[PDB]
Amino acid sequence: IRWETKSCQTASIATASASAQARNHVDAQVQTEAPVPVSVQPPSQY
Amino acid sequence: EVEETLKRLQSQKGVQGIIVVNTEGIPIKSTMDNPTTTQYASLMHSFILKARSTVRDIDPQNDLTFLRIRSKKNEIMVAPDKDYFLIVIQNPT
Repeated sequence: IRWETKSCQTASIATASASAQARNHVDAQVQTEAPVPVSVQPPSQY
Repeated sequence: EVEETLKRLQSQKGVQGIIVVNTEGIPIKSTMDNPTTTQYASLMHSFILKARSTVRDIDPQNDLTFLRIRSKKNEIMVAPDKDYFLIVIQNPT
């Protein structure tokens, strides 16, 4: 005959943002040098 | 001795210059102007390497014996050797 009223509640939760990324690239530039440290005719005496 | 023989060759009516290429395309003696001295020495060094390889490729038991190049302007002859070759240029006219 005794009806008791009760109130229930569950705990809340917490989320968080995040990200993923594959490997990254970057540019590059090269110029080949053309040095010619060469004389005309060295008179050798080997 | 050899200096006189080179002059002797130079005196020949055909010969227009002599270059003694020693250090892998860098000459040590020349009877020509500086631009030509280096021009011929360098270019012919590259070529003779090709010519000697060509002989080894066409037959694996032979080396170069001689090469001749002819052109409208002039003609160039080279012979191979153990250490280094020699360039002679003539006027075919």
